Amino acid sequence: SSRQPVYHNLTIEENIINLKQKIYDNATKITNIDKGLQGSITDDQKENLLKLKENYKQLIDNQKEQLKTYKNLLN
Repeated sequence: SSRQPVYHNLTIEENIINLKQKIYDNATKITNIDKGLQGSITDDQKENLLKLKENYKQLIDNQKEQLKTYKNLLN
């Protein structure tokens, strides 16, 4: 009534795919910020597009960390 490896793995796998979709979307977010950086923008604008870009890279950074831990867990 405790050891259920298949169950355990479907739960982890779902966590992994969802994590990968987040990384993909965050990566998308960054490529669009780049585009946004090429346009006609002030300096407050350029300033914040760069802060966001930094937040998304850090976000992606953790998620790849988690991804590692999740893959450890499997089984």
